Amino acid sequence: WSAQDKHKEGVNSHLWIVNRAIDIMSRNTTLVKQDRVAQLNEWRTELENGIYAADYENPYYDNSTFASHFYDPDNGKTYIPFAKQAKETGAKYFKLAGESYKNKDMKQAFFYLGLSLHYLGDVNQPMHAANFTNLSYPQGFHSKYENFVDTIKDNYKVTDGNGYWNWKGTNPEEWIHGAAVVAKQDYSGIVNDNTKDWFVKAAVSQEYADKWRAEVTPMTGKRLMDAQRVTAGYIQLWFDTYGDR
Ligand SMILES: [Zn+2]
Ligand SMILES: [Zn+2]
Ligand SMILES: [Zn+2]
Repeated sequence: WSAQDKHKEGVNSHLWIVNRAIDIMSRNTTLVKQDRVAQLNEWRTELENGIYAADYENPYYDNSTFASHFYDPDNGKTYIPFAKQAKETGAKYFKLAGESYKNKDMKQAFFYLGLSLHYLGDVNQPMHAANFTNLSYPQGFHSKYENFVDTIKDNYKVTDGNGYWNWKGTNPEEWIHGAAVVAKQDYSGIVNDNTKDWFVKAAVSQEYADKWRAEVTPMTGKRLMDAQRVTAGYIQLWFDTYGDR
């Protein structure tokens, strides 16, 4: 997903997903300790810096190749042979974040948590779970798609407090892997012969530009909503693990 604005949801789907996930935790009145949301907000600047930094600097964006932002659950690889993938990377910052939290280093903690949330967010994007980059055919579709998502994301907010609590085990990799599995299953709802053909025609036809956007909307809504629920559960897991319990 997009992350073009550091502290604004406008063109930052990653921040939006995290924010909606936190909202889920807030709406939940039976399992969530609200002081957890209080901390996320207290250190929001760092959390957002972490979410944003993933796509703009090393080592996080892998020399502008973003290889660590992809993870195919079937072969466990990213799109570049031998490169680090989203599962191991998301887990990496999840742990570094927890370790800093225990050491009472809150800025360090939430910055790293932000990065981890970013990687978890990416595997919820079908293209990232299928190694479909902006260079994959049709090239350019990846970026155009994620930019489009920003114009409609607000129409798919989860409004209940039902996040996927304890969706997977205690290992963050299980959550990242699990999300990628579901995302990859929805891949054809975004990338198929139709959307490919229409996107190519969108170059010269406004009708086709609207046609591919329309076609991918239903699945986009599904992906966005699941991403919110999974992320909420992931955050809850983080606090349960390192929040002194
Ligand atoms: Zn992204
Ligand atoms: Zn992307
Ligand atoms: Zn990314």
